[PDB]
Amino acid sequence: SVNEVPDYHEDIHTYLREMEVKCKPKVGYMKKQPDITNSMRAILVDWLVEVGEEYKLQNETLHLAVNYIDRFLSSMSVLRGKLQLVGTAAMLLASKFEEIYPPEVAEFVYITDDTYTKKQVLRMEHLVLKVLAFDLAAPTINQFLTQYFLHQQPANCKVESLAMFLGELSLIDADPYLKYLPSVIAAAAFHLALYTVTGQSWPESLVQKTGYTLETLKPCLLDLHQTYLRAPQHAQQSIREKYKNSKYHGVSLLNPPETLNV
Amino acid sequence: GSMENFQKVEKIGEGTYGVVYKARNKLTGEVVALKKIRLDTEGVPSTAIREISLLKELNHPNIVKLLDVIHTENKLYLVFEFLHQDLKKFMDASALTGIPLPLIKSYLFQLLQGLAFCHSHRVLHRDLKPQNLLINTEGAIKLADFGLARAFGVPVRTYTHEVVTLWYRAPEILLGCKYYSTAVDIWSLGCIFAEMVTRRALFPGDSEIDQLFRIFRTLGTPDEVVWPGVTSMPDYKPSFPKWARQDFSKVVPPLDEDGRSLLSQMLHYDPNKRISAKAALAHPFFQDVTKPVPHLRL
Ligand SMILES: COc1ccnc2[nH]cc(-c3ccnc(N)n3)c12
Ligand SMILES: [Mg+2]
Repeated sequence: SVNEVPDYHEDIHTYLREMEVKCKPKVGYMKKQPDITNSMRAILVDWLVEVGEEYKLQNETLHLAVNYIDRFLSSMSVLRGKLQLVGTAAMLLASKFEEIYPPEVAEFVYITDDTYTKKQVLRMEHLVLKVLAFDLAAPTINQFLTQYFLHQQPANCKVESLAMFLGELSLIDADPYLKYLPSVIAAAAFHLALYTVTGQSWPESLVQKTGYTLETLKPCLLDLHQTYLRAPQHAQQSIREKYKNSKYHGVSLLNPPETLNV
Repeated sequence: GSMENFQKVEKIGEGTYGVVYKARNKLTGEVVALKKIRLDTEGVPSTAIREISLLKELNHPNIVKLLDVIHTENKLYLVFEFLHQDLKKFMDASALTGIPLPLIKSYLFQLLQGLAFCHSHRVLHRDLKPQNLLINTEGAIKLADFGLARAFGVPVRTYTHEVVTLWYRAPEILLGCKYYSTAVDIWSLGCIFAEMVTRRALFPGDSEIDQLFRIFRTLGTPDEVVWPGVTSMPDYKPSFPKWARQDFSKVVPPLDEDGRSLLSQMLHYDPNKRISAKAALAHPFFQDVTKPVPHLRL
């Protein structure tokens, strides 16, 4: 039906494929940051997951915020004591763009444990907007996933929730996932979820839609499979905790496959 | 830039937003509209964030052009192309003669082009009403004011329930559907099509229930045959009166067979069956469409 916009689906997918390239963060930016590391970024993104949980934000909002952060850090050097300010402002902006009822600015001041003032959060909001030139309508892993889900025969909630879980795990680790586009991470996450739950693979209908095949997805899939296998041992755990919830069908309790047999 | 290059001419609009000025670029001569957005105690308004991000992406002849953003400590100015009038004022000026058919047809065709472009770029407008449709002296009409717009995903999620100015608001919003989609903007354009022909609002309700009852009196109270699932909608009531559907030629009597056909497809109850902007462009109503200038001085 119209909720799946049959007359525009293909146009939209094509437009998102153009925009994701335009909205892509610079892959090698962390090496150019003198004061911050992949580990510090991981801690930040894990905190943002907890924030999204506390205020019951859309997963889309979280994905947008990470996009804004990585793009901001692609051109702006930030000291370690200011990274959380960038993150808080990014999440505020993401909420304003995406949420029906975004949290108040004071609620964003509060969740930083008063590390920052309202004045600082608002000034950072302005700076982020300037650096990003107000270009906030960025494609996310989730915007591709929800389209890919329409290709299931039939729809399976465990598959959908598991794919979201995997896409979210990829947000934490700039190495390797900065090198992959959202549409590609989404494709690998969807295949890996489908395989884990049903034993089935990336369908021919999605090859038709995306031009991606298992061969072209292999690099990301190998990375994602390893992340999935290592998830219980990762220093950051907020996504696994989050995905134990019935809201996401407890999918983080599912066991990853030992091999992919590609 | 900018700013020191603009000479303000006069106030031309207001909203909340929001005030709009006509200005001229002192160096290039370009005439612009300056939409001023006042800042602060929650920082930059989500309506401004959405309008700017979306309008920056949307470059189309039938979509108002955002030229620049002047972003400073206390003020935000959006610099737009200037247009001479809105469709509501034009309808008012066209009392006694009406709007010539070739112009109604040209305007609808252009509105559909602008809308199909939004929908193809995953944007819902959500406030299509004559006041937000701007016209120039060369015969263009353009969608404006994207403060109420939203970038959607596929399939859609639940978005703000408001939404859309009451007279132009689709029955699926009025009945509280969990999901609404591109069809809501087509409903509004259907209302505007009728309004261009008659110069009066098709469904001028004063509350949500009155709005619904006015729609039902015109198009019939919808049942499970016309609109599968309607009786199960959150705000549907089995006690709704059951009005018969009118002879559709009585809704807008001066409209021809092809016009009536298109209007009926834009006002289809079932959002799944309602015509898309993209499909409407190929409707036989537009077989002889041209783009004449407005018949009146703006
Ligand atoms: C009263 O508004 C105008 C009058 C003349 N020309 C205009 N050009 C653009 C505007 C306009 C106003 C409000 N929102 C948006 N997006 N655009 C406008
Ligand atoms: Mg570094």
